[PDB]
Amino acid sequence: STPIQQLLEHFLRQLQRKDPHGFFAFPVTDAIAPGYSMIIKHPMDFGTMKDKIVANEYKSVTEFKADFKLMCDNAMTYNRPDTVYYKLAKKILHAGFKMMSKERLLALKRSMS
Ligand SMILES: Cc1cc(=O)n(C)c2cc(N3CCCCC3=O)ccc12
Repeated sequence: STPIQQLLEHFLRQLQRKDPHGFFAFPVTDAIAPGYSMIIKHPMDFGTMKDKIVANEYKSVTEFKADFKLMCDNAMTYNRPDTVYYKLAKKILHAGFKMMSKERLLALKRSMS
């Protein structure tokens, strides 16, 4: 397991600790979410992000963050604002973007010299 993959698995673990109920752990199916696959044409979830890390498909933290943003944005698109899904997506988006902020990654870069 390479250096980049370790870093990504670390970010991924900290994000998933924000979702104790595993709402975002796996893909949303039309059977639990009517109309989901028509409303959300670019689905994403933490399981898929795990798989992509395992398959070494991420070239950068930017790419991992884009997937995480996608996941959150989907939940805020599909679900009404009074729902647990919308609220948790909104909270975790902002928290995960602080965690993986440009300035924090610069700090990390510094330390990796
Ligand atoms: C209805 C619905 C909307 C939504 O945005 N999300 C993220 C959902 C997620 C679930 N899932 C999918 C598998 C992980 C466990 C879970 O609660 C189940 C239902 C939903």
